Amino acid sequence: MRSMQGKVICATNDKTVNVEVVRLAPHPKYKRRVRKKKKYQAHDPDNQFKVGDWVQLDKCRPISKTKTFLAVAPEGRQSSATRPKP
Amino acid sequence: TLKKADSAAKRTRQAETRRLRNKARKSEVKTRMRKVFEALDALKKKSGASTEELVPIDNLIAEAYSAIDKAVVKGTLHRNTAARRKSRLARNKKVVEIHHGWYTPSL
Amino acid sequence: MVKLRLKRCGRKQRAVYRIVAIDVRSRREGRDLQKVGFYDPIKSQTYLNVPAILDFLEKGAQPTETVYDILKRAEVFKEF
Amino acid sequence: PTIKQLIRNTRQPIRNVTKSPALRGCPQRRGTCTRVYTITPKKPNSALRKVARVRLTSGFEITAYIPGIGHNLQEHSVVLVRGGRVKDLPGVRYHIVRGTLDAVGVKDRQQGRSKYGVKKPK
RNA sequence: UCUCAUGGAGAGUUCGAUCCUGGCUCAGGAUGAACGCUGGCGGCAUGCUUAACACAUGCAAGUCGGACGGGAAGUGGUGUUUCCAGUGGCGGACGGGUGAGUAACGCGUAAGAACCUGCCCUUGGGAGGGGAACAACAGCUGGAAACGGCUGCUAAUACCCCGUAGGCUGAGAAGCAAAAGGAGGAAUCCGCCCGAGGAGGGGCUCGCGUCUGAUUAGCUAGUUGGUGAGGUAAUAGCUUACCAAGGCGAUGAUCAGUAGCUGGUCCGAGAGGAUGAUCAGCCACACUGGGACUGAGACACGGCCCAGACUCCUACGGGAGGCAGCAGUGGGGAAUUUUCCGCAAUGGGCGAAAGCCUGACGGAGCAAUGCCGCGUGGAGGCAGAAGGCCCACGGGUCGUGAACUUCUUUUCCCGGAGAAGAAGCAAUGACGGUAUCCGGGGAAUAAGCAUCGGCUAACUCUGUGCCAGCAGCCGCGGUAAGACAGAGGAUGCAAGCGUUAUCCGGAAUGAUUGGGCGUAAAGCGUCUGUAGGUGGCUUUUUAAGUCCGCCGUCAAAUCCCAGGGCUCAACCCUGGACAG
Ligand SMILES: [Mg+2]
Ligand SMILES: [Mg+2]
Ligand SMILES: [Mg+2]
Ligand SMILES: [Mg+2]
Ligand SMILES: [Mg+2]
Ligand SMILES: [Mg+2]
Ligand SMILES: [Mg+2]
Ligand SMILES: [Mg+2]
Ligand SMILES: [Mg+2]
Ligand SMILES: [Mg+2]
Ligand SMILES: [Mg+2]
Ligand SMILES: [Mg+2]
Ligand SMILES: [Mg+2]
Ligand SMILES: [Mg+2]
Ligand SMILES: [Mg+2]
Ligand SMILES: [Mg+2]
Ligand SMILES: [Mg+2]
Ligand SMILES: [Mg+2]
Ligand SMILES: [Mg+2]
Ligand SMILES: [Mg+2]
Ligand SMILES: [Mg+2]
Ligand SMILES: [Mg+2]
Ligand SMILES: [Mg+2]
Ligand SMILES: [Mg+2]
Ligand SMILES: [Mg+2]
Ligand SMILES: [Mg+2]
Ligand SMILES: [Mg+2]
Ligand SMILES: [Mg+2]
Ligand SMILES: [Mg+2]
Ligand SMILES: [Mg+2]
Ligand SMILES: [Mg+2]
Ligand SMILES: [Mg+2]
Ligand SMILES: [Mg+2]
Ligand SMILES: [Mg+2]
Ligand SMILES: [Mg+2]
Ligand SMILES: [Mg+2]
Ligand SMILES: [Mg+2]
Ligand SMILES: [Mg+2]
Ligand SMILES: [Mg+2]
Ligand SMILES: [Mg+2]
Ligand SMILES: [Mg+2]
Ligand SMILES: [Mg+2]
Ligand SMILES: [Mg+2]
Ligand SMILES: [Mg+2]
Ligand SMILES: [Mg+2]
Ligand SMILES: [Mg+2]
Ligand SMILES: [Mg+2]
Ligand SMILES: [Mg+2]
Ligand SMILES: [Mg+2]
Ligand SMILES: [Mg+2]
Ligand SMILES: [Mg+2]
Ligand SMILES: [Mg+2]
Ligand SMILES: [Mg+2]
Ligand SMILES: [Mg+2]
Ligand SMILES: [Mg+2]
Ligand SMILES: [Mg+2]
Ligand SMILES: [Mg+2]
Ligand SMILES: [Mg+2]
Ligand SMILES: [Mg+2]
Ligand SMILES: [Mg+2]
Ligand SMILES: [Mg+2]
Ligand SMILES: [Mg+2]
Ligand SMILES: [Mg+2]
Ligand SMILES: [Mg+2]
Ligand SMILES: [Mg+2]
Ligand SMILES: [Mg+2]
Ligand SMILES: [Mg+2]
Ligand SMILES: [Mg+2]
Ligand SMILES: [Mg+2]
Ligand SMILES: [Mg+2]
Ligand SMILES: [Mg+2]
Ligand SMILES: [Mg+2]
Ligand SMILES: [Mg+2]
Ligand SMILES: [Mg+2]
Ligand SMILES: [Mg+2]
Ligand SMILES: [Mg+2]
Ligand SMILES: [Mg+2]
Ligand SMILES: [Mg+2]
Ligand SMILES: [Mg+2]
Ligand SMILES: [Mg+2]
Repeated sequence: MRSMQGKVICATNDKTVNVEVVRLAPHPKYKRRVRKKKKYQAHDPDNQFKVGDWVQLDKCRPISKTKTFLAVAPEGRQSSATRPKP
Repeated sequence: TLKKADSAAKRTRQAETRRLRNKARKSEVKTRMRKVFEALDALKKKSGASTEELVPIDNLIAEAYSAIDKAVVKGTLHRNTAARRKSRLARNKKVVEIHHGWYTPSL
Repeated sequence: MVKLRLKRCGRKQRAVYRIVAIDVRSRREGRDLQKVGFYDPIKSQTYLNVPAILDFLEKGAQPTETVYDILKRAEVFKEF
Repeated sequence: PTIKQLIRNTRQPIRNVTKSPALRGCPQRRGTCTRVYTITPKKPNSALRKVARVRLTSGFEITAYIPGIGHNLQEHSVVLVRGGRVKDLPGVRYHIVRGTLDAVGVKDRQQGRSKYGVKKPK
């Protein structure tokens, strides 16, 4: 399906990262949307990603008792690069 | 005399006899593998030239492979378990020879 | 294996079968892969949807005697 | 009131509390009378009411009302009790089914007989 | 005045009256219901919710002589044919029961990638040459039995060896691995070994959804990750050593408490609440705990081993066992059935087939447990008589009601015939001589139960006197009781009618739709401020929400719509779809 985009809370460990993914859900009864946040152990060979990074999160085989997810380069995001002003 | 429990009894006895066959076929493997590991330790530690010492080692290796597969097709083992036993032996045989000096792939 | 057989529906004394493609180890009325034929003795009602039948006979589904001979009457064994 | 506050689970129901805890989810229970005696009703209803104490199978002891006119019940009798409240007598939450087990039917009652456990007269 | 709507009811009770806030109570549905009274029939369903408490008896998994050596029944004999323990072959992992444990990827849904796979299809190649045993049997022997022990003996599709192999190990060099015959007079069939596919059945991983408790606040050290070696059918702290210090947590971790989950069911105008019997899927368990073995598949209900608890047999030395399989017994309990018939149908197992076995299933029996249908008569019947009850004694009312006269016979009774369900060779039916059909009698064989003060439809009189009693709530009852008990009369339902228990409703009474906080319950004593929520205007971008189209799926059964079949209905069957 669609992969999950998030930001990194912890880089400290080797070949891994700890991502936080925020999603909104329409709470079952009261029809307002809510932010629920979940954390993941993402496998990141090469340790390219630092803390604060905004990374896309992908699915693969189990690497550990926790990490199922491949850390993957940010998928599509709006350029924080300045644009013309006509 | 007339005996009726086919299912239970007959299957129980069969289970014994087959069990002993299986035990044999496995013991074989743990054994010949073990001799291989003794030969590999003895070679890893000392200095002989492999070209020479690999002959007894490969007689033992060929034996253990024979035991392995005989026990696959006799069917005490699952083939995919076999593959790992063999790959283990191959790996050790490859480990000692890098210590000594003949072969090292790098790219 | 996959079997094409009858599952018994309807009521006490009045019995009506569906012809179904289902794994041989599920119960007689248990869950199935596909519903195919319809059968019934008393109304003498019988008919089958043949594309499914053939697609299962092709993948190796084995019928049961009654069914076997139903497919016979409807000439599905000739096309095969 | 505030949405954000309801989403913290601010609406919780009051559960349904039974009027006859001693029955434990049953239509009737059987018990043995420990005592059979009279009590006076809360004023201004003056009379003498026929109540027994019954020790039940579910282990409880309760005080059950006995209906109709007159009765044969005495201690170590095995009766059958059912639910329902006598608004007069404080604490009395249970009746005693007449015509079953050790309670006989009311004698000579001609009307609404099923409520008292009496045969039809021929 | 097109389109949508097929839906939302109130009443009593605080006061001398009123208006309000607020509780209690009632009218309605539904049961796996129980109890009381009463009970004619048929149709389809249902039937230990409690003790996952104990179990006497009998039956619930076998089959293959066309793998094989034997011996035992006959026959005249190896021409015929049967049975039978034993080795081997597949099956006993399905089917059947239960809901104890489980707050978990267990379940529902939607994804993934590192796997396995007997039987069934599809396909590529093969099946040389030897040998060794072990039951059975024989002899000796130990045991009450259960079951054993020695020495001999033998066949095989059972074991072992060698040769060859589009496979496996490996960078390679190389190394390593298979077979089984039985039928038939032959053709040929069923098998056997190695690969490579298919479908189905399993194993794992992850998003989402998946009870109450803060008077439970910190929990975790193979714990969270990294490498090296091992292990698994496969990925993985699955294991182990070393290195690092992480992981989870006030959005509720951990701990305690309850609970199998889901299609669904019941209720609701809807939004949603409560629940998870029968029926169908998945999980878990098999006397209480733990192991593995065999095997494609089990950590195996009617298998093994051990420990424990309990029952039985014993000639005292030892053995045997596991109904939460179908019936059945005790026990607990308000409460839940026959130690039934049959493999004829469907489904399974084995077999070349003939066939054998199936307490799955198909049926019967018992029970108003529930839902649906029908009956207990139809038409006429002076307006005269007996009797009950009321009456200002005039009369009223039970009452066209009965009696009475005719018609009809579903049901009842006595005789006859008598199915489909059976499938393409005939044969083969447990149900059953049942369902249905034809004749003969004859109103003939069949109405109870609640209520009658308000809510709530239906009223008077005799008997009682704060007594006996009633009651869902208000409250009735101290001499004329429309509220007690009886009578007559009426009203409601009807083979059922009531009472109790349970759940939703009404309840806008936990409120999103849908309430409140000056005085009725309710604004922290007041600020500052962290997380969190919401946040002015204009242009652009993006497209997460949002919207529209198309596809996949959300099993079948159920609910909804449209037809069809049992004489109708309930019930069954076909087709299709909104929601979400
Ligand atoms: Mg062999
Ligand atoms: Mg026919
Ligand atoms: Mg209520
Ligand atoms: Mg007041
Ligand atoms: Mg008043
Ligand atoms: Mg109110
Ligand atoms: Mg009611
Ligand atoms: Mg009776
Ligand atoms: Mg039970
Ligand atoms: Mg027994
Ligand atoms: Mg039998
Ligand atoms: Mg024969
Ligand atoms: Mg035979
Ligand atoms: Mg054979
Ligand atoms: Mg012969
Ligand atoms: Mg035999
Ligand atoms: Mg089983
Ligand atoms: Mg089962
Ligand atoms: Mg059943
Ligand atoms: Mg899941
Ligand atoms: Mg699972
Ligand atoms: Mg979850
Ligand atoms: Mg096998
Ligand atoms: Mg050969
Ligand atoms: Mg060889
Ligand atoms: Mg022959
Ligand atoms: Mg021959
Ligand atoms: Mg639930
Ligand atoms: Mg360690
Ligand atoms: Mg439980
Ligand atoms: Mg409502
Ligand atoms: Mg049950
Ligand atoms: Mg079931
Ligand atoms: Mg038990
Ligand atoms: Mg094995
Ligand atoms: Mg298990
Ligand atoms: Mg078993
Ligand atoms: Mg058993
Ligand atoms: Mg039983
Ligand atoms: Mg009993
Ligand atoms: Mg009892
Ligand atoms: Mg029988
Ligand atoms: Mg059969
Ligand atoms: Mg059959
Ligand atoms: Mg077969
Ligand atoms: Mg049955
Ligand atoms: Mg009867
Ligand atoms: Mg009935
Ligand atoms: Mg009946
Ligand atoms: Mg009854
Ligand atoms: Mg009952
Ligand atoms: Mg008449
Ligand atoms: Mg007639
Ligand atoms: Mg025929
Ligand atoms: Mg007739
Ligand atoms: Mg009225
Ligand atoms: Mg009354
Ligand atoms: Mg009530
Ligand atoms: Mg007076
Ligand atoms: Mg007087
Ligand atoms: Mg009076
Ligand atoms: Mg008078
Ligand atoms: Mg009265
Ligand atoms: Mg009367
Ligand atoms: Mg409500
Ligand atoms: Mg509101
Ligand atoms: Mg209010
Ligand atoms: Mg005040
Ligand atoms: Mg106040
Ligand atoms: Mg203030
Ligand atoms: Mg304060
Ligand atoms: Mg502030
Ligand atoms: Mg802020
Ligand atoms: Mg903002
Ligand atoms: Mg704005
Ligand atoms: Mg469906
Ligand atoms: Mg219709
Ligand atoms: Mg019709
Ligand atoms: Mg349908
Ligand atoms: Mg949809």
